[PDB]
Amino acid sequence: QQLMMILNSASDQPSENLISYFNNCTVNPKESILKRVKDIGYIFKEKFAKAVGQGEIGSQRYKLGVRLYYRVMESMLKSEEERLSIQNFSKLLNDNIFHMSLLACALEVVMATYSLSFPWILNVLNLKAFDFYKVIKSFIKAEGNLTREMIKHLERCEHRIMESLAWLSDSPLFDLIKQSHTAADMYLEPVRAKKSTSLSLFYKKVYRLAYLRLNTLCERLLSEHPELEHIIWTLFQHTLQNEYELMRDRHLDQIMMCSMYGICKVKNIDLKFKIIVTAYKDLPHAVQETFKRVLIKEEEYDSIIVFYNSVFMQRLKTNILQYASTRPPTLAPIPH
Repeated sequence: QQLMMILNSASDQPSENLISYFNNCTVNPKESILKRVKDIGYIFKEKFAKAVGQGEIGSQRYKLGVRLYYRVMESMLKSEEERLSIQNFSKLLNDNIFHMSLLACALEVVMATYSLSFPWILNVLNLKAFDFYKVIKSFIKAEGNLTREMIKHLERCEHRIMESLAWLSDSPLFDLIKQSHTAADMYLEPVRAKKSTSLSLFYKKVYRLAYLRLNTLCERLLSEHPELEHIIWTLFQHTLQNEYELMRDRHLDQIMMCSMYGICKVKNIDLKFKIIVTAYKDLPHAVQETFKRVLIKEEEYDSIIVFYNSVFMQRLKTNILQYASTRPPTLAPIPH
């Protein structure tokens, strides 16, 4: 509630300290920024009314959004003025996806407080989840007044992007995989190259999530062969790096769960999917759809026991059976 007061008493235009940054740029960004907020005003209010009906509020959410947007931009530019060359500084301040993502993230903060759920704001602004993802941590860090509940919200957004939304079709994540540290660093990367800080950072975090989640399920279910934890992870991680195509329009936890059943299967352990899914409903955000509605092929859906048999084994029979021979694949690092 303390940030909400700073916003309502604040202005709808950029600060004087903020505009100086705009003037220190080689290409003054101010008119393209301002036009961008105005141009976005229309589409926001439109789609906002297309869901909440006939109110005036759409206009009000957005103007608080804009108020946060400029506040944070100014906070963020304060660190980046020492970090970035003059030409990088200006490139940032004229970069459209940077602004789309900063504003989209301000707006999600207002929306969520006054609760149209995430990922609503991405569909409204036609912003890819993987581009939006890049702004979240730097946004949090630059707005010291976010409440706990709000921080937790942006992180649930971030985790859902890592777990699902970044892996949708047409997402730039797959483009970047084919080829192979602040938000400004990631937005300044050219679309055409070198190694991508965006991709490496994303995977680094995905692994920590996946392993953390996988770890939770293993301490509950797999203690009579506790060695299995590290084994399952090696398959899980090997699959995320080199068989990444299976995450297309899928969920990290679907891949997680198959790696569990497969590894205990090939070590001749009898422990069915039934115990896995029931125990998984107990994860902090688990929805049973994660395993009741799983995609197989060509837009046809079935339960997870079907995905494991028809899609997962097709690809990994070579890989999984490796784990039972006399020279099994070497163990993957546990993410820090």
